[PDB]
Amino acid sequence: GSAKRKRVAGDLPYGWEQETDENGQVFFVDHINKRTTYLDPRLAFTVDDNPTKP
Repeated sequence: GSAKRKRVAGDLPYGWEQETDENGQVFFVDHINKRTTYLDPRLAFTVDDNPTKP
């Protein structure tokens, strides 16, 4: 289903927020570097742990 009751599952990487635009197109925006992207950032962007890695 749409799961439109709780925004918790573990979909996007840490930092990324799931929002929707005025066209009803879903988009993701990271709040670390602060980039809004209308594409899914899980393709080649696999999270390797979550340490202080530069």
